[PDB]
Amino acid sequence: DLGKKLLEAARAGQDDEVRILMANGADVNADDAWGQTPLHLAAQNGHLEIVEVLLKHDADVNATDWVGMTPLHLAADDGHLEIVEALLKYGADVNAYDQLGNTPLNLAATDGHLEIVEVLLKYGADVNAQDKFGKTAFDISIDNGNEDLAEILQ
Amino acid sequence: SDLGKKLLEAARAGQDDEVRILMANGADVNADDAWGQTPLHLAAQNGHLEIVEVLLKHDADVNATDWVGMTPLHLAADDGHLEIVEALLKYGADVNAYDQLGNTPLNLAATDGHLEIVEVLLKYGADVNAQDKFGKTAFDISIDNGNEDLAEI
Amino acid sequence: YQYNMNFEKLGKCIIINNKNFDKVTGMGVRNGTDKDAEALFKCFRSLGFDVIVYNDCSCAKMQDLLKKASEEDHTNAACFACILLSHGEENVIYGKDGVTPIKDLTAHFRGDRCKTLLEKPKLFFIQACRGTELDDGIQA
Amino acid sequence: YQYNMNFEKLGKCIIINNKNFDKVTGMGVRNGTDKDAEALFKCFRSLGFDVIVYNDCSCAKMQDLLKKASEEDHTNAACFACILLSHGEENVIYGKDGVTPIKDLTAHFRGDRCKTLLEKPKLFFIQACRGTELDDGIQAD
Amino acid sequence: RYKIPVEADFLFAYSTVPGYYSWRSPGRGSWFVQALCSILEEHGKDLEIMQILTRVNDRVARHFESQSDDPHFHEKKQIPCVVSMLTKELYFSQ
Amino acid sequence: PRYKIPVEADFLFAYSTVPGYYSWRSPGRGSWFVQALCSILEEHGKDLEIMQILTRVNDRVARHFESQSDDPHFHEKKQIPCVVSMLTKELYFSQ
Repeated sequence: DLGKKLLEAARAGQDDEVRILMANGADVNADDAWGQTPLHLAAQNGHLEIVEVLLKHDADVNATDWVGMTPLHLAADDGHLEIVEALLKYGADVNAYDQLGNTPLNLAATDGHLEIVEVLLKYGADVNAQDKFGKTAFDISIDNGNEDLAEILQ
Repeated sequence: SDLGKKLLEAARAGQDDEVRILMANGADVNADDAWGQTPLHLAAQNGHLEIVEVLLKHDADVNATDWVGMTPLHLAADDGHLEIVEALLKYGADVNAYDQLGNTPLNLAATDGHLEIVEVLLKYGADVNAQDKFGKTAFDISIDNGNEDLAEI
Repeated sequence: YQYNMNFEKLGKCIIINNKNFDKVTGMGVRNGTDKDAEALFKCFRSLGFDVIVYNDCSCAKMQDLLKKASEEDHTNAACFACILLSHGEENVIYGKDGVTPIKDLTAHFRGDRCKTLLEKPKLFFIQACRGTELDDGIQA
Repeated sequence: YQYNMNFEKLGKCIIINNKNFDKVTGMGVRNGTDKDAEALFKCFRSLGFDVIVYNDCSCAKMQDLLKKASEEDHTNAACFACILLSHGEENVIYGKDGVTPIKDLTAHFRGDRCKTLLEKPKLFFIQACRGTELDDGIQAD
Repeated sequence: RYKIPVEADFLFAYSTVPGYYSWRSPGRGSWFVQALCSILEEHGKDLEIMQILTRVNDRVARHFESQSDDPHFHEKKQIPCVVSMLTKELYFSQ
Repeated sequence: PRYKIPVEADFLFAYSTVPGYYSWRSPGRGSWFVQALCSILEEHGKDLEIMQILTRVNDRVARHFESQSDDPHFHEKKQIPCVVSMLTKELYFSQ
């Protein structure tokens, strides 16, 4: 119930409300029916300062939802550079596979997010990770004709 | 009229006694339903010979046409009611009536192989050259259905 | 929230009862369909419909009838109903001599083509196969 | 004569909001679809569904999500809902990378394939073109 | 001034879903028609068209199951299929 | 002991448009169908049966929307949604 308001405040990006709910003892690791946490919802909707307040308040950085996605999965997918960095600084599993065969590196490669790819590589992203179709980060970059990214992945 | 309606239903269902009673009571013999079918149409179609005859004796319009121009003879010829066909012809049914779909009694009868009906229709002057919507005469129809006896006549 | 029923007539209902099929089609007899047509004739008449039944229609005849039905004056009817009883395949129904697209039959009743039924319910009840798949069912 | 609603949860509702499409498909942006997805998120949440929204899904990602959604345990749910917002053609819907049959998506929820939704309503709301025909309309004169 | 979609105000009551067989008893008539008449006789003047066709769906689904000495055709099931482009509620109340 | 359920039973498909047709969407307001659906659900979602709702949706889409375009081909067009039900009971969203 306090958790529900926290989930919604995070999805919303209601910073002040999030801080109030934290102060009132809301469970930072509360999860909804799809197994998504406030960290999932903030990370996905680009709410950096909420992501950071959640992280500093011991949110499970590697919480997985109903299809095995972590907050890093969602952030990499949506192109949130600073959030990806924030997640990684708190020990996000850089090479985590969700139940759909996605890794953060491959998600970022797919959508052409160069800076994110570079940060993931810096944190030890596995360049040999196979998407369900047997495609790696590099393979995906060529098929999309993104040659600058292909260069980075070498 | 409620009585006109009861006569229509009595005639379709083959209620002989009910038909005579309604007539004696002044029911309109030429009562019409929403599709333009008369008691004569309904009796003729469903093989009710004695009802057809009682209606005929009470001056039913033998050549009444319904919503698609079909007469009681069309309906009788199609369904193979030989005796009904004759009763209708004896009361002056138009042997060569075209409905709005291009049907003639002869062509209807030829299609289903009703040999005796064809012969009666011929006797009453049916046009052997009449063409259906696809240009076929009674003869063309008899071949396509493999009816070798009908082809002979 | 309700279709206006304040009309002289509920409306017309035409039933196409196809039982026997030309040998060329390879289709068998539809036993039991006469009972269907008779039960439907009674139900629909009881509701208030003026019902008429046509047996064993070729494709051309079904087409002409539905077209002609759409050209009747429905000003004083609340709605219209058509019932088709025949063999069928996907999107099509059998006349006695072959198949015709169901959409061709219903097209005559579109708002721009059938003005006296505009804003009135046009009902089609269709008893026919729509392909060869069988539902094996499942137990709870 | 009524579906049993005496369950812990009304149920799950998954929304696929496809707005942006790969250059290879040649399909344009579906502006306004974000408002659709947000308004639907609110309405369906208000009814009692637990709602989730996935944006810009490939065909494979749509297939997998729906398959996965069918593999959830719906024992304590009254029903299930899916909302698809995308470009479309006859019998078919667009992922970001191409077209997929609508029937492939719903197939996972068939009675023999999804036991915990058996005898429960399975609802699919589909906002997509189904061909190129235009309704010119007609005036009531 | 107001136009009506030309495709508006139709309802299609199919005996079965697309791609499927539709079952008929040689002695009793088709499953769908049997169920439809049964419902209409009992409720035709009381219920809205969608309540009627829904009870028809239920009747066909629950109370019919094919019988055949051909294992391929034995113990099969059926569900009808209502397609509505109706814009109002329909009661047969005239 | 025996009753089977058809594997195709208990689905409902609420299509924004009829087979073969375009489905209209306002770039600023969203799709005609979704606009209408949310509007009806907000007002009646917890009171009416699912088919009552979708029928009002049909009516709302049919009467209150009409396309606008400088392209004569796309101007002043109409839409009707399309409900396909294999449901076997009445559905109220009630709890």
